[PDB]
Amino acid sequence: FEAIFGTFCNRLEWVYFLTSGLAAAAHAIKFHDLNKLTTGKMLFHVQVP
Amino acid sequence: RVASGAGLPTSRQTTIMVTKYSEKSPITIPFELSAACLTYLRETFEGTI
Repeated sequence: FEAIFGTFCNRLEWVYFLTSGLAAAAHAIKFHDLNKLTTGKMLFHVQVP
Repeated sequence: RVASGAGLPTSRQTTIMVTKYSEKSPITIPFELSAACLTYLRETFEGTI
């Protein structure tokens, strides 16, 4: 005879964005109406000393 | 796999099945005994020292 010795599939692994250190560069924001948003802006105003 | 940005081709679900095999390596030691050893093993006689 011949013998098969266990057809075990690939052992699984997982990774998330918030569990990585790269999210320290980020500030996580979920926003449901993003498709209705063209663009955003951050206006500033500083007079010089 | 991994998601990617638009204007750029993506990956695909690819099944992978790999198969390995066993080996064969017999070994042998031929030790021998003289017939006088087998004669003196079983057949005592005369009861001497």
